[PDB]
Amino acid sequence: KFHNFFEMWVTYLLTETITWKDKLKTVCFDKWVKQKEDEWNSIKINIYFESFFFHVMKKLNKEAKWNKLMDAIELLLEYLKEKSTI
Amino acid sequence: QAGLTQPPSESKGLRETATFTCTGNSNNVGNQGAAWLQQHQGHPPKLLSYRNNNRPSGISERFSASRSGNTASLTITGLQPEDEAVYFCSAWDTSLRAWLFGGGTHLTVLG
Amino acid sequence: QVHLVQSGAEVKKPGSSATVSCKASGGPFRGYSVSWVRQAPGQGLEWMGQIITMLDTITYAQRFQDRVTIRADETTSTIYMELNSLRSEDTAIYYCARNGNATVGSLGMDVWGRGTTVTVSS
Repeated sequence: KFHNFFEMWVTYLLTETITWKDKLKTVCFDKWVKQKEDEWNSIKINIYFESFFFHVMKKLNKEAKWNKLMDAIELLLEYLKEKSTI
Repeated sequence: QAGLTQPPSESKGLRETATFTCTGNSNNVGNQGAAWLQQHQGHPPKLLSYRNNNRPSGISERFSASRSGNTASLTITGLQPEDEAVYFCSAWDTSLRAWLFGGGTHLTVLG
Repeated sequence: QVHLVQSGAEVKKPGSSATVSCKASGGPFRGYSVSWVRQAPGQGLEWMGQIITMLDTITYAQRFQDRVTIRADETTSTIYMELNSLRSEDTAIYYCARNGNATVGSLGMDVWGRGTTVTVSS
């Protein structure tokens, strides 16, 4: 199912964003963000992302980091670009 | 033991604060937290505290929860004589991948 | 505002199979993570299993690994139950409840069902 592929990609993207925000306390992040842009444009609100909460805690059981982390995919990718430039 | 151990019952008077305890291990409660549940006689248990100890909608500010590290606590200040309910602590075990419920203290007001 | 309404109680016999179904509404079906809780009369709750309705991921309890099965039906937005080996002391009121509030970002059994009190007897 292609929608299950989309939701698994977004879940993995959110988990990996949490782990990258954890890893960087401040070059591989820049190459990771572009790695999640060729994917996104190959595929091509705030409430849209809350439905992913439970499936993200399945693999990353951290309420604090998920709360700190917070069309909608372009907003998150712009946030990732802004974090990579800094 | 690896579950959530809770005292069987606690009894406090009216207009008094009630102190709770629910101790687990580094996985059940110490890892992220524990949720507290209000169950009356023959009623579905209403939640009072999330794992981060937030107040859900429909619950007043009379309740309050916290965690002293590897032990969850829930405080009820000024017991209301119609607060006869059994209170449960739940906590997602990360080693067994299970919500673990405690025994559940029974609250008897004195009046 | 997610609502959960619980099916009526059913009287079973030992060795039969029970089916508890509660439908959930109030948002997208993708963002539902309801769990099934057993409470035998006289003592406390006992978590049986849960389903996260996004990628069809069910986690069972250790003692209900080979007994209970949980599935979801996205057309009617219902969550099903099944107990293959019903035994005499498996008498309880069964609840379904999501395990968190996604708007707040916290885990907790927030909204609960009415309860399907399956009573096995003879």
